[PDB]
Order: sequence, then C-alpha cells, then structure tokens
Amino acid sequence: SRGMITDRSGRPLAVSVPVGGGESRRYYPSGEVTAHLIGFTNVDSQGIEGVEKSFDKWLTGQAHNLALSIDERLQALVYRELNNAVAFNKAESGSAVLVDVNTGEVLAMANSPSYNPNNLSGTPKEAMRNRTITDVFEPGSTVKPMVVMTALQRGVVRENSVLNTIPYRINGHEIKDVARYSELTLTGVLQKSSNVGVSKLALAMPSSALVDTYSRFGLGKATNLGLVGERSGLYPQKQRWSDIERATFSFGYGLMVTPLQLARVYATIGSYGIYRPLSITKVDPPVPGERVFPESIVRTVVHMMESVALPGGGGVKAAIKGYRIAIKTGTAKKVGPDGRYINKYIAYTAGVAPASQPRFALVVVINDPQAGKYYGGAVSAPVFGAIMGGVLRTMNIEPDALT
Ligand SMILES: *C(=O)[C@@H](NC(=O)/C(=N\O[C@@H](COc1ccc(C(=N)N[C@@H]2CCCNC2)cc1)C(=O)O)c1csc(N)n1)C(C)(C)NOS(=O)(=O)O
Repeated sequence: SRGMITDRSGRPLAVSVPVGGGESRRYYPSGEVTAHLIGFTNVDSQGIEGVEKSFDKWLTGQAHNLALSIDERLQALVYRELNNAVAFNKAESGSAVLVDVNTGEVLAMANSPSYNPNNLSGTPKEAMRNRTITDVFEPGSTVKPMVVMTALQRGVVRENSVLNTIPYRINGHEIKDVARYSELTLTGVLQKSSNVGVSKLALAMPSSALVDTYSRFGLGKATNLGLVGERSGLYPQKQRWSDIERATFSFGYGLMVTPLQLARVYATIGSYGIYRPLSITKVDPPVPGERVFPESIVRTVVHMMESVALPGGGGVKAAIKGYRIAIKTGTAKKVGPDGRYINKYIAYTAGVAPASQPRFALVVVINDPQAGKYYGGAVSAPVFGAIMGGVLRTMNIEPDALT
C-alpha cells in the first residue's frame, strides 16, 4: 500500500516490489544516481530521507504516486560526470543542480560521494546529507554578473565603458586580479573575472545596491522544496558597511549560499530577469514568476557572459561544439573550523545555455579539489561542458553556434 515515485516521464525511481509473497519491500532502480533526493524508507514503509520522507503521507493514502520534476536521463549524465570528477580531482564532495529556465523545475540534482539506498547498511548519517541544499559556501566570482547588472541599472557605468583595473588599496587590504590589467571593459571584467573591476563598481554604489540585487535573485531566501536539511544560507543584514566589505561583496565575500540557491540565481539570469520558484514535482505550465530585473540589462550581461566560454575567458574549457553558452566561473577559499580561511577551495562553474535563448541553468560545485588544480576554470568548467553538452543533445536543442 505504498505509492511509487517516478521521474517526470514515468521512469520508476522508488517502487514497492513484492518479495517473499504478500509482503513487499522498497526498490530504488537508479540507486546511488538519485539517492540524496529520493531518500529511503525503513522496514515499516516510513520515510526517513529525501522525497520518501517529505511525501510519506501522500505516498500511503491518508495511496497516490508522485511524478518528480527530474528527468532521469539528465540525472544519470549529471551524476556520471559529477561522480567521476570528484574522484578525478580527489575532492571532498561535488554537487550539481540542473534547473529548467522557463518553469523552475529541477531537472537534475546530484552529489558525489553518494550511497546506495538499496543497501544502506554501514553508510553513516553523513553521506546522506544532500549537499545541494545543506552545504553553504561563499559564492565567489559567480556573483559578478549581478554586479554588472546593478552597475548598468544604477547608471554608474554604460555597456561600452573602460574601467581602470590597476590594483589599489582599500583601507589596509589590497585588491588585485589573478593577472594584472591596466584597464578592462565590462565584457572584459567578467571574461577575466576582474576583482578590481567589480570592486570599483561596488564602491560607486550604496551598499544596499548589491544587497537588493542579490536578494532579488534569491540569495538568502529559502528554496521551499520541502526537503530535510534544506538550508537558506547566511546573508548579511548589516546596518553599516565598511569600504572593504562593500568591495569584497562584489566577488563573493560575506555571504554563503547553497548550490540549489545558486542554481536559482542562474535560472533567473537565463529567464532574463524573471524569478520563478523551484519545484521537485512535475509542474503544470505556466509558471509566471515575478519580474525582478529589467530584461534589457540581463540580456546585455548574458551576452557578456559568452566571452567567458570563448578564447580568453576563464571558462573556455567549458565550451561545447555547435552551441553558444553564457557561463561564469568562480573560486572560493574555504573557511576553517576556527572561522578563518584555510588552503582549501570551492571550484564553481555556473551558466545557462543556449545563449541565443537559454533553456537550462546549470551549477557545478566541487568541494576541496586537491590534484594539481584548484580553480573552477580548470576543475569545474570542463565538467560544465560535459554535462551541458549531454543535456543539450539529449533534449534535442537545435545547434546554436557556427563552430
Ligand atoms: C572569483 O571567485 C575570484 N576569486 C576570489 O575572489 C576568491 N578567491 O580567490 C582565490 C584565487 O583564485 C585563483 C587563483 C589563480 C587562478 C589562475 N591561475 N588562473 C589562470 C589564468 C590564465 C589561464 N590559466 C589559469 C585562478 C583563480 C584565493 O582565495 O586566493 C574568493 C572570493 S570569496 C572567497 N572565500 N574566495 C577569481 C580570482 C577571479 N576566480 O575566478 S576563476 O574564474 O576561477 O578564475
């Protein structure tokens, strides 16, 4: 008397198989591939984790079946690249979230390491944490597209403007890029991911500017998926800011976001400024959402984000044959247990695709890579192109770019 969980097209993800005659159990056909989102039961058909626990009442007849928003073909290829990229880079964990730009539907949600819900004996209480909703890390350079949007909105800068990116000092702390550049343009600021460029913008604006924009894209706001351990991130509510706090805010200092939240930011970028709620159940279109940023400004920055994936950007590794993509890379220094920064990194690559008319938002988070490279452009960017390349071609998206 236990309902069945399926993906958005009917594929079984949690079935009650009869074993032993009359008595039945619970089988998970995808296994580790979708473990964290799906969860598991006990011997009493009681949900303990994931969708199995969140919908335990609906799945017993207080019995109905539940069509998730996941596409198992997409979940499988997300997991295949994410799992083998955690291993290859010898990382602590890795998370990836794939969201439908037009409906906020979660088409995939994966972590490595994982566990097998068909035989969870020996697996501790960790490794059952859904990293996509429980990990909170500083977003780093991935917020920079929103800084350009705010600057264009507040009239501080115009599309064709050359910024002075020579290093400088704010109070005691100094600001410098990975590679020194005497000057840069807006498209160049995001291309090279210039910490100096965006910090100059953050100082020519009231501190409330970036606070308003980041929130309009969902940061610090709950995701309301209903799952266990779903964290809302740490968000600054400061009444007064320092000059160094405003500057480092433009490249991901002073806030912590879950991978699910960061995927919602890029679904709002790919919708050109429409903010839609996230869903792990198959939705009935339409999903109108709320307009949170002017369309013309987000399209302008979406186009700027293409040069990250083109020769010169810090994300050329993510390129895909025959498609335009608009992405942003990111590297964050991890915070230690004492509250100060250690020598461990979070490698990001977030983006939308295809750039001509984005249909999918994708986020790749690789926690603590230790194998030769540590920054997103070399660690998570090639994973982005592998996943998104598989996504665009599985979903039969018309090729975009002459390549
Ligand atoms: C954006 O996230 C931003 N970085 C930060 O603001 C934060 N930390 O920065 C770390 C330093 O990161 C890098 C160092 C070196 C390289 C690199 N070798 N790049 C080469 C360029 C030419 C082609 N080959 C590769 C890349 C990154 C640090 O902690 O020291 C940060 C923000 S919040 C927080 N806790 N940390 C930059 C530096 C722009 N990373 O962007 S990127 O796209 O990964 O390159």
